[PDB]
Amino acid sequence: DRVYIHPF
Amino acid sequence: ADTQYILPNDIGVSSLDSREAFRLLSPTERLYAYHLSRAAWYGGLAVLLQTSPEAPYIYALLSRLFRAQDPDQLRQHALAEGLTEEEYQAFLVYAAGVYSNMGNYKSFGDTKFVPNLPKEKLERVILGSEAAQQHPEEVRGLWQTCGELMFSLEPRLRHLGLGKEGITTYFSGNCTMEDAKLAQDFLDSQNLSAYNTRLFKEVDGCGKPYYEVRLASVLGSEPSLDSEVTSKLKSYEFRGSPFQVTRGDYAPILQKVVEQLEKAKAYAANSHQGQMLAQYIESFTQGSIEAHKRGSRFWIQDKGPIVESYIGFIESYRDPFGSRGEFEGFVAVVNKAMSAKFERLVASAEQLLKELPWPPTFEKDKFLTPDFTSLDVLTFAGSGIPAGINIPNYDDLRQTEGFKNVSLGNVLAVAYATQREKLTFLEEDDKDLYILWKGPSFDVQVGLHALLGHGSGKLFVQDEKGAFNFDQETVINPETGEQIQSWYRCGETWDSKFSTIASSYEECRAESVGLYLSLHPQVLEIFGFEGADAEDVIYVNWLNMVRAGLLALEFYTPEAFNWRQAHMQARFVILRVLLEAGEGLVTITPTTGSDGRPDARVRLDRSKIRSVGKPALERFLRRLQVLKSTGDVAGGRALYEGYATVTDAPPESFLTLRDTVLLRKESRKLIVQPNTRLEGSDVQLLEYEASAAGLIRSFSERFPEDGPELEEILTQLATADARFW
Ligand SMILES: [K+]
Ligand SMILES: [Mg+2]
Repeated sequence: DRVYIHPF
Repeated sequence: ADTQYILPNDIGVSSLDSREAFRLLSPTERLYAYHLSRAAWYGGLAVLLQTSPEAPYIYALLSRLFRAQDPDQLRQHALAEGLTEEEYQAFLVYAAGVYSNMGNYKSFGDTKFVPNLPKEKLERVILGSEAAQQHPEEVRGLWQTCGELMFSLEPRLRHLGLGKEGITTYFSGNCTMEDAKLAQDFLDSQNLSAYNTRLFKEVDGCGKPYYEVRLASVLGSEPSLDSEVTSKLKSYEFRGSPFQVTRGDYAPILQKVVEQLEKAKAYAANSHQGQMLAQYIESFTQGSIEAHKRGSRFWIQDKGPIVESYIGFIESYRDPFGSRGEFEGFVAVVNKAMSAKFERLVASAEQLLKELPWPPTFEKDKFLTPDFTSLDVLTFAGSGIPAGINIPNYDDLRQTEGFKNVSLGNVLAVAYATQREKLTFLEEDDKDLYILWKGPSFDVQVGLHALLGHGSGKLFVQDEKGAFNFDQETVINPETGEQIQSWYRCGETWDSKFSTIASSYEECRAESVGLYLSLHPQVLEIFGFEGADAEDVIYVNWLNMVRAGLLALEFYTPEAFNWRQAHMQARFVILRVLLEAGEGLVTITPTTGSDGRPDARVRLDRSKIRSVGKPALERFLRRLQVLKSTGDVAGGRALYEGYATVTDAPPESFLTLRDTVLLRKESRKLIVQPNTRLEGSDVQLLEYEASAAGLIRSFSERFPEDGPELEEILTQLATADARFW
């Protein structure tokens, strides 16, 4: 499972 | 103002910083990272085949063009052929986009993007290029094959997906959700994982569909020492439909991968790294997920290495059904300094898990003390780079044996800085606070998301004969007060049960844990936030989530009623849950910015976060875990798809707001990654300009040994499956 940052 | 399905010329490009972390590696560690990286970049090309029918051709055409002429050389030809600098820049950005996404569809959003210039103008450049002079047949051939699809924005080609209203290469073009469901039931019944598989449906003379489940492996129909995959290689009968299990998918590519994996094995630090690589080789040669599971099993026991790595068909985000895995692989240097606070979070994680809004009967049996390190990425192949990862995805390993957490430190650093003038949908009184703490806030959020989020929760599983991994007599469901009446049977996984919503559902649960546990002072103290700074981080973290919930509407498709990005759908849901609580906690207000164009504002009452937000989030978080543990997909879909519903209902009017979100949207940055070169004995690190031309150059020097060979391979694999789409 992944973790994201938005906006990027 | 950005245009849909088009990458802007001024798109942000950042080069991954990896000089210091590489300068610390020993010669053997460097050689280890060198071959692992090559294995990653090799297998990363398979993503092209896993994206679109034309993606392999496009990569082959771009690679040919830039091998003969670098961006500066090709500039001189393009500008002499009538292209403006702006039009040429649009082509450079497109090429860089294809490279960084490994396809002509965004990894984050699953939308197609096309070159922002006339097709007839690009044709003159390509046909008149140096690559075209040296090889006229294959250049004209490639342009004839992928030229039309390179620019086409017909509605059915705009988004990834099953059915006639979408594009996918995980399935043949004639496949639907019904086909994917039938396949998954077949796969579950044979205890065959879908991670390294694709599905193809061809019809006979009668019109009766025939299904082929093709596994990814070096080996094909030929016999070999293995029996686990070999015995599976036959025809089947399932509910009246004929299934056939084959292998040999991406065979020449995976061949290149196991070559570099085997070479890297000769530089392994310990037996844990040695055995895990041998098992990965077994997996990629035979097509065995178990072999990859065995490899992952050794990998977890490799606690806190110097060079961390993982590779394979890991994540199932881009599969429209949500069970098949996209190939990826990374090589990174463990930043000992930044990894200090994460191990600190692990040291108190067992007690933190108890603070979660569900009884210990719904939590894992034992705290497994997982590894958690901050990483400096040297190589992250595939379609996109995440902020953090929780792996492996095998839940039978994570609830019994263990798992790993990684925070990509040199990735967080890219979006750490903030430009006030480009902030959107934020109140002016919050902008300064947002800028100052945005960075530190997600650093905490990433830590909780992976460790306290993905690393929490137990799955109720019944084996093939009676015995439950829990005690049904004593365990009671909190929401109803009754005993457990739903669970996971043999062969059933999280992805097989919840399918299309499985990813987003879990991210929502994980993001909610992050918000919920970011209220705990001992958590913030670990990351170094106390007193006034502590509540500031909390307020910003919640302000960011609510803000992101509005931005998420970019990744929703109204005409299809379908969300395209799991994490963003998850944040929109959380936004809805906090809006549902009322009490003046969160409000969304349509406005008119200084731009003169439609705008919007987001307000968050800081004082009502703990009194209104927390109990509402606590209620919602309890429901999530309950339906997840019991595998209640019907209740899960009823709960999640409810909040995930996008409408133009007052006062928010999200469907109308979506138009404002798109109007003021900012494209995600492209990331340039470095290369490693081997001068016989010593390994050097090649770095590149933080630009489109720099990103292009990074791939031109990425495969100096067998570059033209890979173009040929990717072309061959593409043509072989052309009848499917
Ligand atoms: K999934
Ligand atoms: Mg389709």
